[PDB]
Amino acid sequence: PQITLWKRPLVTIKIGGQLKEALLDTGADDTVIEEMSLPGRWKPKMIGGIGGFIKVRQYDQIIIEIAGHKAIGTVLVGPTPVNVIGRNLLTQIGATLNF
Amino acid sequence: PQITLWKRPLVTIKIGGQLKEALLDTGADDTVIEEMSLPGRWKPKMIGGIGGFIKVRQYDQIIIEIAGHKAIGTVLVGPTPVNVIGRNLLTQIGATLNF
Ligand SMILES: CC(C)(C)NC(=O)[C@@H]1C[C@@H]2CCCC[C@@H]2CN1C[C@@H](O)[C@H](Cc1ccccc1)NC(=O)[C@H](CC(N)=O)NC(=O)c1ccc2ccccc2n1
Repeated sequence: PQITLWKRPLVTIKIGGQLKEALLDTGADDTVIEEMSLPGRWKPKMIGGIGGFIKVRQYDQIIIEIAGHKAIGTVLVGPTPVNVIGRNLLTQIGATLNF
Repeated sequence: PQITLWKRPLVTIKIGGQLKEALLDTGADDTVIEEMSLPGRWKPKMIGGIGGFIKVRQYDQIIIEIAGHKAIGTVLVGPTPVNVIGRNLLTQIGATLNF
């Protein structure tokens, strides 16, 4: 598909057995998902952007379906107002920016 | 061009007659540039990112060249750690996300 950028590029994702809306975010190094009770071990991390840093839980090898495309990788869980799909997973679904 | 996402999608921009590096960011509503002297009238604004809200200077109708493509639009100047080109300008240069 082609997604224009007039509106936020939000898509449906499946993670941990749940459907969520998430932002396809070329400016994010990492994938950051709103607080949710994922099972398994995790590592503390701090991630930054405009306004400073937040504390998140780093989960490895998490399966996520993004707009119908399967991916597996690192997902950071913490208090974000928007679920962010970053480049670690955008590459797995073969996403490009075109102009 | 077609830009893949294994690396940050950094391009050269020209703003205020000056060359800078900036990130093409589909997740950003707005464009935020690091502190600089910029010709024009501005007004104070706040904007929020992953780590909270910051104060910025809002400059309207600023000419900016992005990877050789022209845009004229709003630029927010403030203590952003990375120059970010958001959807307000990505739409002007015809950028889309594809997968
Ligand atoms: C630019 C602005 C208009 C303020 N918009 C946003 O910031 C929106 C805010 C939304 C709601 C909060 C949750 C994030 C989303 C997406 N973001 C866009 C979004 O694309 C944002 C843009 C950005 C890039 C780099 C540095 C600063 C800001 N990316 C990020 O916040 C990601 C998050 C992460 N993966 O760790 N940050 C980075 O990838 C990143 C890269 C290099 C850096 C160097 C030093 C310090 C921090 C750095 N952070």
